[PDB]
Amino acid sequence: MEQLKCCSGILKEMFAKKHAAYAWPFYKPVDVEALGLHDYCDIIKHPMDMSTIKSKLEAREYRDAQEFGADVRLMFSNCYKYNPPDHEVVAMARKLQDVFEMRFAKM
Ligand SMILES: CCS(=O)(=O)Nc1ccc(Oc2ccccc2)c(-c2[nH]c(C)c3c(=O)[nH]ncc23)c1
Repeated sequence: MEQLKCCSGILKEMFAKKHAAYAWPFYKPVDVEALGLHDYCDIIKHPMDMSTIKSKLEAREYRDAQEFGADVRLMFSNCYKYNPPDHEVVAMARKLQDVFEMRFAKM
């Protein structure tokens, strides 16, 4: 679909240098072992990150833009669920979500 090409463009924007200061904690799966977040899998049933989303899009795992969008929002929701609301990573997720929501609304 044309909307799946729009999804590739959303990912290029989210990975761009302009947003790297707040997007970088979302680039790859949360490394629970390196970060000592041994309670993460008890709270987060479905972990999600930008590289996994990119691989799924490349592998045609999304039928349309809504399925793609649901994984991007799952990534943010995981961050909002796991961390206290005042956490630095939550502010970063909000900034990255602003980039996504603005671009997603254009299609
Ligand atoms: C590329 C993924 S990484 O795992 O390789 N690098 C990495 C490194 C540090 C990190 O922590 C922070 C904490 C404060 C500010 C910035 C990042 C995180 C991280 N990322 C998410 C989504 C987190 C979360 O929700 N809670 N705590 C930590 C989370 C991921």
